[PDB]
Amino acid sequence: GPSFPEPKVVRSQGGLLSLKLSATPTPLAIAGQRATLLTYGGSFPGPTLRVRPRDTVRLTLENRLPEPTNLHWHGLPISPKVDDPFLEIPPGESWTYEFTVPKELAGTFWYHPHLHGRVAPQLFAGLLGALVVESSLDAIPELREAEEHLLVLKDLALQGGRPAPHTPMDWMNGKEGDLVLVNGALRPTLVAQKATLRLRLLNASNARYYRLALQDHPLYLIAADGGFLEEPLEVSELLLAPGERAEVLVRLRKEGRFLLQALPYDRGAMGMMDMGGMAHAMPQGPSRPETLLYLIAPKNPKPLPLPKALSPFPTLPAPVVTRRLVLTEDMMAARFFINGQVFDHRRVDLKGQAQTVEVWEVENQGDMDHPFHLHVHPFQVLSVGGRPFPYRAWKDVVNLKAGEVARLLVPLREKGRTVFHCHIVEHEDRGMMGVLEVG
Amino acid sequence: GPSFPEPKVVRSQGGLLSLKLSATPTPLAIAGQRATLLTYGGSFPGPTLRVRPRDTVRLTLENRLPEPTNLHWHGLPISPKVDDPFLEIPPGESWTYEFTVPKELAGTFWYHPHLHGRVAPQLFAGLLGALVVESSLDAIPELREAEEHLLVLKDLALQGGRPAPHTPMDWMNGKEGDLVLVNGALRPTLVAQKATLRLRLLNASNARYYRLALQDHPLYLIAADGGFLEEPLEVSELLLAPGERAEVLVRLRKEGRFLLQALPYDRGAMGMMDMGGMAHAMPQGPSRPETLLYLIAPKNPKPLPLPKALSPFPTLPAPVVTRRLVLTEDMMAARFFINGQVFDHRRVDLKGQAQTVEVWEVENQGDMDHPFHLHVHPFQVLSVGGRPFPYRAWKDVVNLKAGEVARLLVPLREKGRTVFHCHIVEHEDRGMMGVLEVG
Ligand SMILES: [Cu+2]
Ligand SMILES: [Cu+2]
Ligand SMILES: [Cu+2]
Ligand SMILES: [Cu+2]
Ligand SMILES: [Cu+2]
Ligand SMILES: [Cu+2]
Ligand code: NA
Ligand code: NA
Repeated sequence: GPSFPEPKVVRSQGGLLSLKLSATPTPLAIAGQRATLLTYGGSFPGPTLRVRPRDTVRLTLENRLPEPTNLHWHGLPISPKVDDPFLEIPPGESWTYEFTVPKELAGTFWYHPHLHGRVAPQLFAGLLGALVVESSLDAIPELREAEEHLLVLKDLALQGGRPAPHTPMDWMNGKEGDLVLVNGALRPTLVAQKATLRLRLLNASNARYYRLALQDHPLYLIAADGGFLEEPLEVSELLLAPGERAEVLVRLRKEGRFLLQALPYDRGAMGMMDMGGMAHAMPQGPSRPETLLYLIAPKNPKPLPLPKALSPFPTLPAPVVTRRLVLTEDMMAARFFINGQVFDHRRVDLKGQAQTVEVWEVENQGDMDHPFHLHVHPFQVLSVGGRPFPYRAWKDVVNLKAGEVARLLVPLREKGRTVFHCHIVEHEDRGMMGVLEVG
Repeated sequence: GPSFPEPKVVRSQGGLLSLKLSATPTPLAIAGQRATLLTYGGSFPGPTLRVRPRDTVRLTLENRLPEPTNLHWHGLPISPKVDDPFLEIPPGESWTYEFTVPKELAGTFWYHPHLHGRVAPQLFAGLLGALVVESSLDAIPELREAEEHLLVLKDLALQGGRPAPHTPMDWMNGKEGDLVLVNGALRPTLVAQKATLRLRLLNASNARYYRLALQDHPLYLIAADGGFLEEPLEVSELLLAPGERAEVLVRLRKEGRFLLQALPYDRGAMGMMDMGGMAHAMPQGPSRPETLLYLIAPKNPKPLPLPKALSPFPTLPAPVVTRRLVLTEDMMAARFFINGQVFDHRRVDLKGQAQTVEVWEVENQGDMDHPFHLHVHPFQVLSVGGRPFPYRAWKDVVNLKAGEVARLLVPLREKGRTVFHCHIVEHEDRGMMGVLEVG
């Protein structure tokens, strides 16, 4: 096949993407070994769905797992009656998700399970795939002529030819695996044919962070989780927390081989030590550096000019309420809280008004990084840790280091009951989730 | 003094730059040796004059040379009754140049002799200096916060402690020297204090070309000879022909030492060979690579963002005439022609109308590069060699390789008699010059 593996793409046809997926245990070859994973569509990652605004998506999910499951359409501003975090599809049963892609939307999204208490083992075992919303902006020459690739960043650990089970420490930290894969492949080679690459990046890991840096090159950020920036932003590295997405342009500077690496990053994961008295929790410290892929540049590369502008960010109405959400941890219990409470699906925590704008101040009073995710209602990050964000774009996950406050502008869109939660999915399963009702 | 030598600056005071310079043989230390050069203001290069639009310049030139001389205000769109190419200042005499700096003007200009038949030895001996027109655009943060430096690129050859005399081959080729200097210094070190540098570049050499490249870095072109571009243009290298100027931003990428080099370039200079029968002219081939300066980057450099826009280029009226000027050579005679004729100060070659726009097609039917210069009337280069120019900016010198046609939009500004000529100044002295009269 092609030097660079990417998930098979399913495209809408005549404005309709009608597809039946099965969630199923699937024997496959992965990273040179045979394993049985849980997959959508028989592959890991699942198929990439590629749609345009105003397309109809009709996705029938058949549950062939031994436990109930459902789908979260991560990042899509659609109705929580479709993107329903409380729905359960029993083993052997099917459910059809049907929605229209919003008109004012573009970027890289993804789908994965969201059945409270079961997300972390299901996602870790292989249940996820990407969804791309194509834009009329992709026809501008500076993007159309770039070489486009999707990079699904997801790690894995195998034991006896199956995903390794969760340990107690995994529930506290979030589980990371030793196989650090791109599109399910171990350190693939990307032999570039053009001098400008457009890379869609997805962190679909349970808990692993990717401090991305390409040897000898900057990255040009052009989209965040849920939409384009207003203009490209040059960065020397890009941190992608669990659930985040980004699109970058890479402008290859000379012939040669360049490593794309996940540089060392300390997210506050903890271990246990005994040195006499004891035993106490001790920081694991920074992650070991990983090579994600080998990028081979073409001969005499002459990159395109960057686009001057991308998409103007909407002017938002003045906000009508300020919320404060405080994240805390009980690490030894592996319990995680928002404003002192664990998730209860019967309890509404916040009540807001559709088509108003809110300011959410999310404060991490824990010691671990927590990537905060809100369903249904994309937000504008104003500042994190007191530092203003250097761009305007729609996001739906924001990473908070220990002690940091994020200030978020949140336009409330579709009415209904939805959730917000940590996207270290073990922490969500262990209670770090709350309920928003929009009326 | 400072690690990086630059000419002393004279600034206008209260809207007036009133200065008396003397053109004088001057003993000095240069490149570690003692030599007697011909200088303005006792220095090599002469002092940098720094003015703003609408300033008055009152420059009294005292001629203390043993031959007549004058000044050309290279690149300034002022009256040819001030910038007078036919004026002669006899030895011992003085002349006052007085003019107002045009309102719509910015960039790096320069001054040097323009007495036909004597330019090449006078310029080679050290008579030149820079003139900077400051702009309100220099207050935008992306320029104001850059570290600014002027680089006067000029080579020299010394013999018996004086500039080496011209040989017959020098009159044919244009004279180049073995001492390849920046601001009169041999391979200086620039220890950058900021991560973004703004470098004003001036080729004040008689004939040497500078194929500029900074190790490991692109250059961001922001101004041509006579004004800003509309937006920065990224280039991997920049060819600066005799008389050309440019301004570039340099965005230092990492700590370290980076060479600024004049890479090998073949301008078509000729030598003589005898291999049996013979003797015939033979190409000299490309220049040897030269190191111009050592650039030391600061610790943890974080360059500013580039400016998004610089100056919009004026919309010009539709042209009313097309001219064709053909350059040819008689190399063994060291004679050079425009449309088959050598310069005659009594003969008007072109007659144009003030405030109209002309298209000039300048065609190099020789084998050497010829950098074509027009006094008084800056032009827009549309294309050279059939390739469209990638930016809009005012220029006053355009380099033509063998066979190439340059297409130039030339708005005629001040009335009066002026000249156009090759800026390999030996070729001008040997006849490659003509007369334009604007009425
Ligand atoms: Cu998600
Ligand atoms: Cu968390
Ligand atoms: Cu969720
Ligand atoms: Cu000149
Ligand atoms: Cu010439
Ligand atoms: Cu001239
Ligand atoms: Na299947
Ligand atoms: Na003097």
